[PDB]
Amino acid sequence: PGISSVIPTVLEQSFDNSSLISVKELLLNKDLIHPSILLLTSHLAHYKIVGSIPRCIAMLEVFQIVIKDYQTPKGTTLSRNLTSYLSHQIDLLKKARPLSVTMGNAIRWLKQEISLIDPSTPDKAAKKDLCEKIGQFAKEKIELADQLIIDNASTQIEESTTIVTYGSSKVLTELLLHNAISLKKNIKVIVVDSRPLFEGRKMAETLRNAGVNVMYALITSLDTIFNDVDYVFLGAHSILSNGFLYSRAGTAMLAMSAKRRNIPVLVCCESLKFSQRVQLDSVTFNELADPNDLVNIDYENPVERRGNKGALLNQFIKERKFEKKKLAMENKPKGNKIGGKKGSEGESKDASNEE
Amino acid sequence: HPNAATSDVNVTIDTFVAKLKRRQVQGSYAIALETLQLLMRFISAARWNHVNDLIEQIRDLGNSLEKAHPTAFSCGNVIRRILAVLRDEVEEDTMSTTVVAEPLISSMFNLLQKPKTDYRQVAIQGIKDLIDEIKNIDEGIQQIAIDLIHDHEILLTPTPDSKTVLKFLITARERSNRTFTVLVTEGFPNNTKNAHEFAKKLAQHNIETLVVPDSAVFALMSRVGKVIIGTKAVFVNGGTISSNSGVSSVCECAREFRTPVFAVAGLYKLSPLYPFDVEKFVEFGGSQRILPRMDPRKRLDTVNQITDYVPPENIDIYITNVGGFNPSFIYRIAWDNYKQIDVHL
Amino acid sequence: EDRLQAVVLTDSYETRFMPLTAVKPRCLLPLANVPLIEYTLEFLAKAGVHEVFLICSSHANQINDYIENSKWNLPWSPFKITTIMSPEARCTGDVMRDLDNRGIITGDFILVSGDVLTNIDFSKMLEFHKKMHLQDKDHISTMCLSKASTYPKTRTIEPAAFVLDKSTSRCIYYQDLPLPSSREKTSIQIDPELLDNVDEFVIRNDLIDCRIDICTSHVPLIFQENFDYQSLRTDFVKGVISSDILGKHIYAYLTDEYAVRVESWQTYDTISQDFLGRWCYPLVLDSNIQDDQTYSYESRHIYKEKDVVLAQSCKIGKCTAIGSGTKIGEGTKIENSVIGRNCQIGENIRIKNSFIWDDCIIGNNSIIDHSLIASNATLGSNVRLNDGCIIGFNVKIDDNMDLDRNTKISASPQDLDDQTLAVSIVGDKGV
Amino acid sequence: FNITETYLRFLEEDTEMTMPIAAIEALVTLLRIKTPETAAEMINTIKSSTEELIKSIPNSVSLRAGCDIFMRFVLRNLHLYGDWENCKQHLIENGQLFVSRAKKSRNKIAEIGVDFIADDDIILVHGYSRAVFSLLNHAANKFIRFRCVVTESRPSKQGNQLYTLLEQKGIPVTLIVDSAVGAVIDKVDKVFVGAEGVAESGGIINLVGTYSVGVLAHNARKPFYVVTESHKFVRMFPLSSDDLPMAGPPLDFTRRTDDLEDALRGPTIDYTAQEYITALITDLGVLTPSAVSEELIKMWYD
Repeated sequence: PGISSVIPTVLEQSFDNSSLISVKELLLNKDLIHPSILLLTSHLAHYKIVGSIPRCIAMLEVFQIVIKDYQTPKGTTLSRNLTSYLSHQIDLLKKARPLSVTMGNAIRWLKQEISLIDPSTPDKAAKKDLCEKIGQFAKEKIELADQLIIDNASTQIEESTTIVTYGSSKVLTELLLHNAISLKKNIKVIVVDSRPLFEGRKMAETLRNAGVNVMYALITSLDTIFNDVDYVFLGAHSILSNGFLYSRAGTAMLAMSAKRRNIPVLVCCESLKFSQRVQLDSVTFNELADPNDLVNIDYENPVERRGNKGALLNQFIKERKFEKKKLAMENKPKGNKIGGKKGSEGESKDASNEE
Repeated sequence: HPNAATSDVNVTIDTFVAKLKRRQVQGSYAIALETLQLLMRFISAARWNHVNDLIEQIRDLGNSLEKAHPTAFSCGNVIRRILAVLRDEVEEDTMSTTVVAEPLISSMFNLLQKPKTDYRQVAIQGIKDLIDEIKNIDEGIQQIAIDLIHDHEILLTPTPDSKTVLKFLITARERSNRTFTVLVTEGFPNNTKNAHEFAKKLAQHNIETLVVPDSAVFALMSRVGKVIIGTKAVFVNGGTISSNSGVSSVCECAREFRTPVFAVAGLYKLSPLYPFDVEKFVEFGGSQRILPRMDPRKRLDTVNQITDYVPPENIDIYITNVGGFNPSFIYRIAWDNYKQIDVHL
Repeated sequence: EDRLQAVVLTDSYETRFMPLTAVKPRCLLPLANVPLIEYTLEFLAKAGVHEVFLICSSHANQINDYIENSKWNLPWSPFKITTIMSPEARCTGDVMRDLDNRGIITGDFILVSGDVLTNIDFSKMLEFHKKMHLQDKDHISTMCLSKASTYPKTRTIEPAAFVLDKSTSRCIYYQDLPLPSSREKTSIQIDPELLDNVDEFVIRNDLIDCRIDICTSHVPLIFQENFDYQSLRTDFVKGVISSDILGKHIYAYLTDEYAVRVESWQTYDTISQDFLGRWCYPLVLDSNIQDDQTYSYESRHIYKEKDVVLAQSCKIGKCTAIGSGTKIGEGTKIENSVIGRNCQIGENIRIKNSFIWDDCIIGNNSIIDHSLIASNATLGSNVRLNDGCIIGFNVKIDDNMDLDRNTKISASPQDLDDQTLAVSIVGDKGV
Repeated sequence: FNITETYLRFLEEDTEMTMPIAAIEALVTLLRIKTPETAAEMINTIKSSTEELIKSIPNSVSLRAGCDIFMRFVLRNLHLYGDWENCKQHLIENGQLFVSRAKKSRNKIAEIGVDFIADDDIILVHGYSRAVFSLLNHAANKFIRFRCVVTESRPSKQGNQLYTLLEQKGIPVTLIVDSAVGAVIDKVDKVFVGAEGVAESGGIINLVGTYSVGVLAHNARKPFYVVTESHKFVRMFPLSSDDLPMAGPPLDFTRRTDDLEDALRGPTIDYTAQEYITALITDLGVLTPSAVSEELIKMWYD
């Protein structure tokens, strides 16, 4: 069935809103789960590349594989044990890593498609049309929509400009790659990074592989790099009903500085990224991770040192707690580039009612 | 003036110069102690008989010392401190050799009205008093500082590097009537090791320790009671140069959330110099500690800086051995210890 | 543990730098507007040297005069410099026998071939040398090594492969390979005499040579005994390993931090770019070691000394350094390039990845890309240069001149094209 | 037949019939001659004439916005798959009906937007618009007490023009310079501003000093107004504080001169963010912030 309860590190006096636990190394499980799910859960547990956008694309493709592998039983119909099996997938995904908003909209789309198709049509004729529709759905809402974001941003950015970024957002990597190659401008790109994940490092590496003038920096040193900077792009995860920017770690700090130092913040987003859940502070619902990623002393992810820190459980109160997903304040960002072209974050939910 | 005259008699000049340039000497407190012992050796060994020739020679020695190392403000201040102690006793001595000198208070306005002894012994004792002052600052801080922080209040701390601030925090935790939660920003490229030792010493005394990544500062600012700075050097306008990394953003984060900012310092740490530009005063770090491999470092031009500056717009109190002062007043505390001429050496 | 004497191998890698070393010596040349010897001497002072030796023969008078002017002739210095004068151009083995005949070597001495800039603390090295000397009696010399830039695909001049112990860190084999530049040889033959004595064999090519040595009193006696050995690495180390005297050991030291010996032009270019960057944390221009230096750090890795004069509306790049008493005209682009002290620069000049030493005048409307200029040499108007184009001393290039890739110019007024006098072989001129 | 020439003919005319509504009336006249039945022959030549109009523009935004609304209405005509003749006749007629709608909207606003000016309130007015002055005149017609402060706007000396047009009514005034405009926000009850354009975000496209007014008022906590006719909406999103469509200079720095000729150059059109506007007034009800964007989403259907 799975492993539940018994967690590493202290329960903590401050910040205990979410689960801090889960299965990394495979021991005691059901022998019916599709291995492509088991691969993705093992991926997302210790992932370095993904950040909101790519997670759903992989989740869709895994689902497409499952349907292609799905053969309808002779006794039980198509809508009998499928939805239970999908619920087992999501529960295993939840155990590995808390889901994104875009993942939820995908599940909601899939559950709508199950109800749409009645058990009367032949099995091979059904799944052939289904995967074709999902492919077209992923083409429209992601790939084509992404291209629409590309060209919307293209008109907005001035010739020969300096851009500071953060994260590992798929949309922005392709944005800057488009700027360097197709448009041919003088784009100075500065990338910032945190401690838990070297997301920006990977982005800078990929930008270097394209051949871009790249500076690479950290949160600690900003009042030096800014004093240069024009437009700041932020990797969206979810924009809520109010218009608060729920995104990764070192995002809000950058957002504040940019608002203070004249030239503002811009955000690229998808029409699938918007939710209806609302909050106002970072404490509300945080994506907490185990302090195992913060054990390492600088430089790289695997170093293995006999350093200063090591104990967490036996130590009399030593909460080395880090967070992953934060909230930028409402007023600070200015532009959102989506499927429906443009709109300020003050407007926010003009897409949720438009559907 | 060169070191050609002071070579066989005074050797320790050049060993301190060597300690600065290669950074063998560490922490402003230690730099001050060395310069004190330098001036101790200068008076004890030299022969002068004349006073004005002596003072101007000391001025040139201090000028060369600050040119040898720009981040050694504690070096520059200690010399300037003794210079003024000298100058007052000379002005007192000249009044007796000639023969109201007491208008109201101890003012300024040097642009208005015009103008053997135990002077050397006073110079000796003047060094001794400076040492004892640097030896005991904590006693003068704790009587002003441990009056401002309350129970169930959360304290966020950039710069865990300061020996001064940690010892101030431990004296407050000694009081069983006072309870506080400590958040500590890591300061990745430099402070990391020091921040981890800071978190260890807080757990050693059993104080609620919370280690914070430099990204998460915003994600907590709504919950923060107070902000405390472990500064290295304090200035005329109020502002501070602190012991490395992740302070400026934290102070910017505090001001936006209107969270109070505290600073713990000494008068020897306090400087009469003015920071007209941060560009000159701040020292930059080594990018080697960020990213490995040199063939990608052709394209990876990484930026890292040690010392961090805070403008006076953020901090509100500078609790010293004397007392608590506002940034809009700290200049007077400075002029009470250093003269106007004793700036441009 | 105290009292340490050092010997510096100068007059060693001359003419390895092809267009230069004609009038002035090898080590006089500036890396960052300051002589290469000064870096080495700073390394000596940080290590803790009490007595300094130097090997000068070719252009020895200019070396001796530079030491006279140096900061170490003055009495307060921790070390005193004594120069060894030998016959013109000889191998390292010949100098070793000369020094043993004179007999000044006491206990543990230091030998450095070439000039090396490193941020690595030597106090740790001395301790581990002494700890390993106390392990067994017949132990000889110490070698330094540092980790390379992941893959040494651009590094062709130093193809040294090292076989090392995991437990004792003893070197087993040294081998040079033409591999990527000349695809001819593939094979490497290793002696199987030390198979079960070591067991934990580790073969690496991903290590940079340093040629910095801590040596015992045995070394000069061995050189006189075996006078067939000319080199100190290629034949000597291999000779020591391959049962010359049974039971004798030599060290190999691994260090994570930056340590690169200067040898070639394109290695020199990388080290210089590393110095402009913050690779060598202590060794930075702003600290000022030569005392006359007044460099100040500016954000985005831009270095400026005191008395820097610059025209308005001019753009500066990344990892750049400009000397004192320097004037620049309008419309100038300075990107990843070093310009020396007292250098006057004209107008509308685009510079990328290039090099200019002290006291150089550049004519108006000229583009210079990844190419080097020596001291007291003048560039004319309309000058276009390509990658790896090294220009010699006092070379006056006249107006309207175009030069392609790797066009080296001679410093002495022999066999290669372009000389020192006006219109350098664009119309036959030159002595 | 020309469209730029028809717009140039309005010299001594203007007022009531607004600049964009005269450009829309010029668009309808060009449409009705060369057969509006063909959607291939006509719409492409309409697009070329708008492109020629944009190329002839020196410093105007609203003409580009007014074309869009026209286009939209034309496309919406035959949305019901109606007779290709009755739908055409309704399209040609909606040209004179469009200009007649500028009258009806002004009749609506001047009775709605007089409510904001309360009993005895000192007003500081900046950026002259036909809607804001129509509020000011029809409040004097309502016999209500209000004081007025003139701002010295510098595009083509607009402050003096505004001052003279206030004199022809019977309302006490005095000249205040835009430099000293900070020293007035304590004796002024409310600040009114007429717009040249309203953003997709909710910000404003305006004259030679309006952002400066917006910020100072935000500091002084005194209200900041936008009053206009509902046709000045473009699908425009100025990302930064200094980015706008221009035919002239985006801040030029000139060389050393002695005769004194090259000097004036400064940002003649400036943007202000959404936060600075307290209230907005149009004929489309009483609405301010996201309302503008909703309108634009409703039009563009995207």
